[PDB]
Amino acid sequence: MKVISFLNPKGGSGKTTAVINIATALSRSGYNIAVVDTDPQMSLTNWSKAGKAAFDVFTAASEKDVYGIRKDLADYDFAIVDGAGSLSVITSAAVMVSDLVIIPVTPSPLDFSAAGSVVTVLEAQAYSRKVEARFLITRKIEMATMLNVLKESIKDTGVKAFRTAITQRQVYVKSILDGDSVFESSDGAAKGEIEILTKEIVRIFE
Ligand SMILES: Nc1ncnc2c1ncn2[C@@H]1O[C@H](COP(=O)(O)OP(=O)(O)O)[C@@H](O)[C@H]1O
Ligand SMILES: [Mg+2]
Repeated sequence: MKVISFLNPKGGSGKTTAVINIATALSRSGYNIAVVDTDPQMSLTNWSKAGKAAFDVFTAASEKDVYGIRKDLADYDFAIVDGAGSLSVITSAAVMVSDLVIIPVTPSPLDFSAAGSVVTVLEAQAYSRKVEARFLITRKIEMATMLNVLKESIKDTGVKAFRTAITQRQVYVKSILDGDSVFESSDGAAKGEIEILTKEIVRIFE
């Protein structure tokens, strides 16, 4: 089993949106997926109350639930962790049990510092214990042609970003409100980037 966490204390960085759609993409590909919500607000948990998730959902009530992830979800192929809104104990717990940490970050030059705070935690571990990490660019508006500012900031951390960025689309907002994913919509563009993005994630473990 492999553990993937989507971490960034910054609210609205796209963690939950990414988790739902990527978890769905993985399930569609034949993987056995479990998603663990560690957010006190339980956005993902509530979303799953509609009962339309193509994967199993779990709600971490404390850091202890995150520690036992490798034992409790050993039967799954991937356990995907949806992050919280602060660099608390629950966040550190997520880092420690992860095989891969994905840092959703938008092109906002003012909000990059939040994503960088997660890198600081990751960079604290020894090389022999270093967790694999990637930036995932999210909420990128369609008219964006070249994000050199974001590129420089990312380059400065040393952590690589996925090639595929999650674009800003209302379908991402509507689907979650209906308790579904983009794979239940008619937006073929949204489904496309999520599919290619997922392939990149998989390739990391293959
Ligand atoms: N790719 C996107 N396209 C359009 N709106 C988005 C996108 N990602 C996030 N949002 C909007 O911003 C909110 C924050 O996303 P959410 O996944 O809950 O973030 P985190 O999980 O960062 O708090 C959503 O409820 C939605 O309104
Ligand atoms: Mg969230």
